[PDB]
Amino acid sequence: EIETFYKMLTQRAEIDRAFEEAAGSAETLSVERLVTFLQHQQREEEAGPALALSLIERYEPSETAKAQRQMTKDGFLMYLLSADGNAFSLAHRRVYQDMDQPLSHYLVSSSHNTYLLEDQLTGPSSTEAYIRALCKGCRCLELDCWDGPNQEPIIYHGYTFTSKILFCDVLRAIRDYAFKASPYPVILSLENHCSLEQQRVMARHLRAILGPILLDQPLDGVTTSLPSPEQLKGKILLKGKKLKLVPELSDMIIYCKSVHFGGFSSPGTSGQAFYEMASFSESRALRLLQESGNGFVRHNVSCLSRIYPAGWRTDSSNYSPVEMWNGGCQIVALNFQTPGPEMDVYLGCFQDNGGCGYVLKPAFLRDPNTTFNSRALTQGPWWRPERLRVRIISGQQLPKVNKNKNSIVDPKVIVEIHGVGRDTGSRQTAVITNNGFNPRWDMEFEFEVTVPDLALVRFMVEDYDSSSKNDFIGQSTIPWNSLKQGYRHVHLLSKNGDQHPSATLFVKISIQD
Ligand SMILES: [Ca+2]
Ligand SMILES: [Ca+2]
Ligand SMILES: [Ca+2]
Repeated sequence: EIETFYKMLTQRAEIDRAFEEAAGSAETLSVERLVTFLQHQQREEEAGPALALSLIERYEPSETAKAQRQMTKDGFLMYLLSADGNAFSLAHRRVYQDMDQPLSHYLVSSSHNTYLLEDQLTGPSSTEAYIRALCKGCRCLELDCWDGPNQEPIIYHGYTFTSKILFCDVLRAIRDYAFKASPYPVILSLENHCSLEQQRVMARHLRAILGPILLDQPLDGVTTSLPSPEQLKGKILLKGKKLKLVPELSDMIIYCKSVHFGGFSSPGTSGQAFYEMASFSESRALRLLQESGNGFVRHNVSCLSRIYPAGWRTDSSNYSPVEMWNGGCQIVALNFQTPGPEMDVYLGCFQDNGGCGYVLKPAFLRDPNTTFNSRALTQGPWWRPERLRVRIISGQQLPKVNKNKNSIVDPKVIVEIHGVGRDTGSRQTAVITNNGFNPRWDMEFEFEVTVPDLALVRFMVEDYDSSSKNDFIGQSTIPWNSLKQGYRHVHLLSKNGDQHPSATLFVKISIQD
């Protein structure tokens, strides 16, 4: 019993099968067989005895097998549950991209009205809000500055009842957390409503608090393009109106001059200067993407564009970033405080490249001459259809949706494709009843993705409810090129982006041309 139970409760057939196929008759996996697994099934490209041997040295529990360069089923499972068995590429979980191109070539993690913790009309404001966003890797923050008592400028949502905080307090928080998550540059969007005196106080604080982190002069040689994330490493740069406005502030604006959208052009004309940044509401951006997709795209090659949520989103709800990234828009600001598929996709995108907050755009979106238009797809380097097969095998220890300690989840899995319009899809598995510990679906979906370079694959788990709305149990979003193949475990995150230590999905992912 105690053994026959212990094992059964802790037993995974799909794992057994997988080890069997890989190992066959043998009770162990020899390095040669592991390597075959790594290549045949996991499609590792660095697949070779070196990889295999590191896997064993890293994950093999048995001293005998370890020393004798073999992998036991136990070590097989350990590997599969590790960062190396993660569906989200371990290699991409460290900065690995070209960090030397101009800012306009990267998608940049950006926050909207960063100071807010809740809604846009009466909820609270707090430095905490800035701390959290920064800890989530956010690079672009927003400060809405108004005159406050005692000549101390405050921050809050103009014309609302949102609670207030101090501009100075905000600056210290930023100073303290700016680089905790990434070494790359932080951009502070100043929406100045301050009188002239308080503006001067602002400038004083900036200088005093930020000190040398503050970038108050052009980089030497930075002349025809924005500098690179590398060039601005460890800096904080200001975005705002540049000469109503005191010079103290105005002169601190270097590469991010707030500007009204002129139009897209081509030459050293209207389509703003590289050091000029235009903003667009969700609505306006969509329209422009709808009508001048390629113009916008091309514009974004050398220019930074900021998008922000529509005014009706007083609940701090978010729009989908993907639709904007597809246009090359880099500073796509979202309400970082609001849980949802939108932020899920957002942080999934930015977990890439070591979560540094700057993700290099695909080449075709860095080509000032592309004829790309996600909206009107034609032949080009971006067209590269892939057949993605995803098998949702089983789930392990799905978190209790917090809904009575005597109820058991009735989980189902939704798999979605996010990317250019034609590629978007969603599929769902059946519901397993009263099983969150080890539900088994063994269901497979297949998707055709034409522009993988702009896609993300999202796994969502829900607690099915007949009588009501299904509770969100966990989720994981993986950018196409970070999606690992073979047998892998998807590590589920909560609504707030937190890691769920033991909540996983075991899947098999195949990508083919
Ligand atoms: Ca704002
Ligand atoms: Ca139930
Ligand atoms: Ca239910």
